[PDB]
Amino acid sequence: SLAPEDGSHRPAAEPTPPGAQPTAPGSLKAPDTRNEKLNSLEDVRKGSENYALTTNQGVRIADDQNSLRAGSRGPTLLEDFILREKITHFDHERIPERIVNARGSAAHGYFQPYKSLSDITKADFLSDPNKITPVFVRFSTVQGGAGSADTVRDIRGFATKFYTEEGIFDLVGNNTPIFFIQDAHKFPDFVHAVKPEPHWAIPQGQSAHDTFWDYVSLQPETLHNVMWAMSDRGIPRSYRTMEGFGIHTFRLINAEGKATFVRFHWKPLAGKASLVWDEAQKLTGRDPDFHRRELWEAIEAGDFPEYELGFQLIPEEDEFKFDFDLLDPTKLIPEELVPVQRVGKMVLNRNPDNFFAENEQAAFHPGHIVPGLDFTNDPLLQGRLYSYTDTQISRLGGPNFHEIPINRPTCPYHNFQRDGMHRMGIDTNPANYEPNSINDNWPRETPPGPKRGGFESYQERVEGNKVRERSPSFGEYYSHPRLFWLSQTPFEQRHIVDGFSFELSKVVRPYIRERVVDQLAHIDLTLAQAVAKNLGIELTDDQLNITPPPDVNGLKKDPSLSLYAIPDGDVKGRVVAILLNDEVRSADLLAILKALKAKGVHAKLLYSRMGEVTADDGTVLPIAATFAGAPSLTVDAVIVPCGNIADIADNGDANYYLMEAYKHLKPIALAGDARKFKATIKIADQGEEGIVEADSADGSFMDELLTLMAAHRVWSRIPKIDKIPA
Amino acid sequence: SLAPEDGSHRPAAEPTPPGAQPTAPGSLKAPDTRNEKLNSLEDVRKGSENYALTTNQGVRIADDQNSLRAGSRGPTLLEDFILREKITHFDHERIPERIVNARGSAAHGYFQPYKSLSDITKADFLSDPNKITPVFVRFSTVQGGAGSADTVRDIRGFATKFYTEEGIFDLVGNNTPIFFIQDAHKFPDFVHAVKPEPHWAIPQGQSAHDTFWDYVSLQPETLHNVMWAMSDRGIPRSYRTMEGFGIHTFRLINAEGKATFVRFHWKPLAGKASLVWDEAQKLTGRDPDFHRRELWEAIEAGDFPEYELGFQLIPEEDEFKFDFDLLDPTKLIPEELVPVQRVGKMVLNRNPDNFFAENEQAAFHPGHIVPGLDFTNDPLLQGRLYSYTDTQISRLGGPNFHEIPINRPTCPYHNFQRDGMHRMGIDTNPANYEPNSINDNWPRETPPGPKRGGFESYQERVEGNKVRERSPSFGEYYSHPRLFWLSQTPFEQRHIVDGFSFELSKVVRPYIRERVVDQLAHIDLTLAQAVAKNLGIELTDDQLNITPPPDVNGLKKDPSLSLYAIPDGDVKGRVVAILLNDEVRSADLLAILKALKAKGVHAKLLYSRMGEVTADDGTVLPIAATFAGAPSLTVDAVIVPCGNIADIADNGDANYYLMEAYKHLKPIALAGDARKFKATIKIADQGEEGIVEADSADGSFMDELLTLMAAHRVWSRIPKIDKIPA
Ligand code: HEM
Ligand code: HEM
Repeated sequence: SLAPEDGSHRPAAEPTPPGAQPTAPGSLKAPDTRNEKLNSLEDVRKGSENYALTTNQGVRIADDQNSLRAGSRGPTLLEDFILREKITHFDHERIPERIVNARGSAAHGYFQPYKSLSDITKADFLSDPNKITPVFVRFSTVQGGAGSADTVRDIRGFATKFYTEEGIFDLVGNNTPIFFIQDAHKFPDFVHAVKPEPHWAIPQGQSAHDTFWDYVSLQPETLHNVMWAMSDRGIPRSYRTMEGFGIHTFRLINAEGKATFVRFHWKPLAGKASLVWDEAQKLTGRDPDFHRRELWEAIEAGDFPEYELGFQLIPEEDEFKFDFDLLDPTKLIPEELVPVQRVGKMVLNRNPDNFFAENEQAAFHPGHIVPGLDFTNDPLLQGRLYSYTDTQISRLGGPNFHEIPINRPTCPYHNFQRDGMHRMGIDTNPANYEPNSINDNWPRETPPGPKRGGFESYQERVEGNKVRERSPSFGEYYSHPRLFWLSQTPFEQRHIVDGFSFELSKVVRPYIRERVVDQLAHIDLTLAQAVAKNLGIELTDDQLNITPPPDVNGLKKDPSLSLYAIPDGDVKGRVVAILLNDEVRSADLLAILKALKAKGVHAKLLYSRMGEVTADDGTVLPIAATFAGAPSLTVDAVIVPCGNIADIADNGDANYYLMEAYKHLKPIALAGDARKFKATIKIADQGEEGIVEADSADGSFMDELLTLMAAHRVWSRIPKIDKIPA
Repeated sequence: SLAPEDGSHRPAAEPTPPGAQPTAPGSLKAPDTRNEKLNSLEDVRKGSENYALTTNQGVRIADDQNSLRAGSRGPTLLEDFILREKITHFDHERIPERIVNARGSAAHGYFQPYKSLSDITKADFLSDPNKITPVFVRFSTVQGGAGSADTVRDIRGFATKFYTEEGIFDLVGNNTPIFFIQDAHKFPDFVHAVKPEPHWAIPQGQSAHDTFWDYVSLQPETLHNVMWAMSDRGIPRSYRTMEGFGIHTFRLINAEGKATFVRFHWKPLAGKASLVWDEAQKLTGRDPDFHRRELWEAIEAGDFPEYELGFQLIPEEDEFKFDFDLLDPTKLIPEELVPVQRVGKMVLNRNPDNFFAENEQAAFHPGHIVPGLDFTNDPLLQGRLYSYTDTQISRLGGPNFHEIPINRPTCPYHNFQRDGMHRMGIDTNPANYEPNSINDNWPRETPPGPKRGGFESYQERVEGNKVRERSPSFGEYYSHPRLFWLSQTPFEQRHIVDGFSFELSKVVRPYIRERVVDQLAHIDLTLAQAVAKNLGIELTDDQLNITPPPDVNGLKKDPSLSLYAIPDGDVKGRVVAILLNDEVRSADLLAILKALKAKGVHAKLLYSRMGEVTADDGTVLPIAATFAGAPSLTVDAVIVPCGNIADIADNGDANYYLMEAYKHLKPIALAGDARKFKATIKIADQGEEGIVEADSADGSFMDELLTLMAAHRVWSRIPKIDKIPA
């Protein structure tokens, strides 16, 4: 029952490209990657090699293949304590998944600021460019269960736990800069509406159903984040290629006591990139684990996800200077009005060891702040402060969830709290209360001050009556949707129109569709008309005369709201499919791989069967996957080298592979006789931008391909794809 | 007054076809469909129309849109108890999902036996053909989470709770007649191997990964159920079109105390029908809820799932008369050797009201037997008896899960058990122990007898030493795999080969694929060579010389092991896509739609946009979905009527619709100018079997199409689908 002779069961503990080795727990793949938090988990890491198999009480097991029975065909005996312990632990494996964001993928890394921020905040983790803060990040979808698919259309969660020297700070954000609703009291309404409908629990991972669009049509506050969801923001290529936002306005407090309003941003250093809808939806079927896999593999390859932290900063005296309320989380602050100041860089550089222990049990909370940070009255933030504490007690089984290893602070913690289910800490303090004399009052309160001080809330002025009332300043719902719409490129606008049209086609009750279209007519007539036409709906004269909402503080657009208007492409860590034949021209392949390797782009070698093929020069080429097994959905570009093209010329899967990649706007490159495939994608002989072609794969061919890949997708091909049957 | 004035928000309370009306809770869709269990749930059903919104304490709420704050832009106040109750209930909505079979879809129904089985069992529910037993049935996949996809390749669970007059009997079976392992002590091993891998929690809903095939390769007892899983059995078309089996040998006990060995069968009255792999995998992307949806809609349409319960019965004296052990759950009993005796009929005729409350909380247990039934020493069954009790106490929150409405017996239950979390029953008995005099010893024990007697175990002789030892009678692993293989049609054998080949290609460590292939060579050389060829592996001369395993009691095949070898087609409840154009020939459509209606086959009218088109004669045709919105994966056949074909002839989606349906072996029917689509699928001029074509949709056009549909798929097409890039 043993390992192969050749040690091929065990992956190399060295960075390797996706597919080259079986993936492995982080501490075994990258044992020399350390930080303070990863080190501190060492008390609970358990190995296995050379150890005897035992019960949980330490008793060695002789026979782990059989129950104890009276004779070998007899009844199982109740005294089999080994069987019952093993079955009981199995029987009790599951815990409640998260009520939202149950589907998520996490990794370890570190953060450091570029320069001390002491002028605007006394937060210790921002005080020194050479003081490094361990982090654990979990990225997530929102709607679906923990076993749902990665590449659904949904908002994404982006939660970062900072293990600072002055306490855990969790920054619990999303990949769009606003939320659907204004006041936390409506959260259960909204989430019930987007989640599977309660009679039949359908659909998973999708807003494309009646109840979501019903709530939307009756709650126009939702429309801004709905625009972002229906755009390609809702289908990121990778967690590495999306933006992050805290959404709410928070405060920074400096040593002088000055408060500055702040909104938090993460910039992906790999650039912004999203799938297209047909590709994203098909990919939930071909690989429901695509984003989880891609994140794990990037870290195993050395393509560490990196993000830049950035702050939009607004002085206290400028609180009311915009035509939107800063405390309204359905409103974004355009970068054109308030730029993002770069603050520091976060690098995710190691995977967990056990997904359940570290990812499933991690607990983040936006209420987890530190001195130098504070809240505001944002009525959605205010309610979140209550919710995460409450849900985690039942999800994680009691109030000692901070003792679960992943959640533990790395800085000191001491207090008079005691007991609770699964209490780990054995307190020796003779006192469990303060004030006490019997322990000289330790642990003691600490006055606030410039560093290492106790937490004190900023003394904000509160004046008003106890009311359940939405601020009048929050009652404007169309101008930000329209700013977003106007800031998208034409192809991005088309994909938005296609998102609304596809989703509303799945709404069974037609008046719900009509009411949503009426809401679109309040944002932009061109958008409303394009959706209406796809739905066979005709706008009335009144609808055509709805006056468009005002510009946002004179802005007619802000290109930072577009994924693509401003190029920010980075090809490192992207992947190319190379479609092999049984007599590959080894000169083509040499040049291809050399150029890819120079830019940090990975390759997957594909064929019509598994095993190996032999190139013209005797080189044996191992096959990663079949054309069916690793579809074009899972790669960024396709390259077909010369060789014996007749081997694959009439293979349906190989032809379809090119048709699918072509449809989904990916760069394709064809060398030598592979150019015969130009017929399948049915498109000229002078060639076309987006298809690289040459007698062979030279320097120039690869440079062209690599340039297209830096632009992510071939948008100019869009008019050509409605004709292809794929 | 948010409801539309025309009342179109509310589905009609009468049977309607899939897509015609919004779906609804069962008691609102079908209020007149009643049984004793459904009636008994009336005490906990809660309505809503005309009632005030309240807290859970009954306090009316005035403003469910806002939190209580100090000023309309101020902080939220801790005194907002309305907000806190609503968010707390929300925060605590989730419970742990089931450890296996977390993904499942359920319905209410009723069972009746065909005749009294008093001669072989004193079970009350089988005593009288006029005795109706309410049932609740849940069908499930096994590996994936509750939010994973339906049409994965997996075993399916088929669990039936019989609410009998002498106790709940749960028949907790699968859709194949054997299990992967022999002894319950290995269940955590096997389940851990198939489930997502522990470092990264990948893959969901798939056995296509290293750990599963590592375990299979080291445990040849698994091979028989592995053959079933790799066959089209692993991908059923519908829960309505798969077989059910209790797997284990149990006993029936009659009034005279005679024991008869029994294995339980469910026969689907709708026939056996499965998907093909590329279809199944893509459908997990296009509609991960396809089986759940299909079940619910069948019941809403009146296409009630019906199954015939059947027994294979073996006299006690015949225990040792087979080449295989009756207590070995990796062995099936061939129907050629022991026929299934028809026992009664089960009809599922009403959906749940609330999925969580009825489906998610339902608890089934194979240990829930009734007098007239008993267990055997099958060492897998023996361990199951321990596990379900134990898991349900954590899953459902305590020992009073039998008081959760869906789980309650409809017969009396009284005993001395008290307390426990969530105790609903208020016991008035002065006594909580027996024997007692202070309540005259009530409730009292009941002697066993012919009817209404207490449970007494059959007095089976036990003789042996206490051993953890597998019976040598269980040590044979290849003959049942071979009998299965040899019983499959040539196309089924091909789909088995492709299943192994596809799955093994995703195993990253090659030696593992090699080891599986070796195991295949012990089953059947043709099978092993064909998988080997697809994996680029050459068998050794030793491998080529392995002698096949013996026949199973002289049988070299049993056709009842095939899905298709014996026609059992049933078209009622199936569905056809009809591809519209903007001037449909209304005569073809009247004939098409009435032909389908007469046989109970549903239609979905499809186009390039939503809304309406107008037929040649002015008939308005309402559009159900777009070509991309409702892909050929979701239908059984496709019909293209004549009209203005030019409207859709260049539509890539409309052409691809036919390609996809063609590839997946579905019947396609083309009327008049729709025959121009023959070129998209490469159909010869003189036609081919599996494509119905005529000048018009009259005469025998619809009969021929319906004949194809009764045979499910056009298997003869398999060699043709190899070209076609789809
Ligand atoms: C700006 C709007 C919000 C954002 C950006 C957001 C973000 C997130 C994220 C990223 C997670 C997952 C953390 C993880 O990976 O474990 C999460 C979980 C959760 N959120 Fe929020 N959220 C928002 C609004 C709300 C509201 C209004 C409430 C309720 C008042 C709420 C309650 C919850 C709950 C109960 C969890 C599960 C936490 C756990 O089980 O540990 N969220 N949220
Ligand atoms: C012939 C073999 C088996 C069959 C046919 C089978 C069938 C099933 C089915 C259909 C379910 C889902 C019931 C539902 O819909 O809620 C289930 C659940 C479950 N099974 Fe089995 N099973 C088998 C073997 C085992 C074994 C050997 C064990 C452990 C010793 C086991 C432990 C469990 C557990 C813990 C659950 C979850 C039950 C709950 O949470 O209510 N099963 N089984």
